[PDB]
Amino acid sequence: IMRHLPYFCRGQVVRGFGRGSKQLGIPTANFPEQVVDNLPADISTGIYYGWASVGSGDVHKMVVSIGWNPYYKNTKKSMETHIMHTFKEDFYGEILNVAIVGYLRPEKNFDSLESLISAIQGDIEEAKKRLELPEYLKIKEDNFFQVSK
Ligand SMILES: Cc1cc2nc3c(=O)[nH]c(=O)nc-3n(C[C@H](O)[C@H](O)[C@H](O)COP(=O)(O)O)c2cc1C
Ligand SMILES: Nc1ncnc2c1ncn2[C@@H]1O[C@H](COP(=O)(O)OP(=O)(O)O)[C@@H](O)[C@H]1O
Ligand SMILES: [Mg+2]
Repeated sequence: IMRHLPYFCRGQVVRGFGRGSKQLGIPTANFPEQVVDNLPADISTGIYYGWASVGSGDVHKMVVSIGWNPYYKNTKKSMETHIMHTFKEDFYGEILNVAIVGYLRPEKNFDSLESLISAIQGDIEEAKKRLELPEYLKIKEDNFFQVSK
């Protein structure tokens, strides 16, 4: 009902299970439990696409997962952002600025690491396309991000 995205929020980038880069070749920046549990109720668990900036850096496209990761069966709900951008160094401890702008699909279980990697890869592409809609690109100019720098 709060599908009145975009939804903005900032979170400190903290350690996850060490699975993204290591198992999937897809790192995700993880938010602290306090940020996740304080998310608006209307935000469903699932996979979204949107914008993000690390610190006072530039805004880039991204996909973010909000849930329990059915494949790994996590106990605590998480919020993980994968930015479609190549960074030279890791940014643990930095503040990640985020704008969730659209819903892609819900979290799923898979029969193999391969199937999951492939689905995630799929979200990234779909995201790459949808974020081009001008209505969405404007979001990238929102004051919320101008203040980041
Ligand atoms: C766009 C995207 C889609 C995802 N979809 C699923 C999913 O459908 N099922 C699932 O179990 N985990 C999903 N994940 C979460 C990953 O399983 C998780 O980020 C990965 O295991 C790394 O965890 P970590 O950051 O603690 O190392 C998704 C993550 C991203 C970024
Ligand atoms: N494009 C990116 N998107 C998200 N994180 C990135 C990216 N590039 C580098 N990183 C680094 O990788 C980390 C996440 O990697 P991951 O393997 O999921 O480890 P973790 O389980 O500790 O979050 C981020 O905290 C960040 O420091
Ligand atoms: Mg991660």
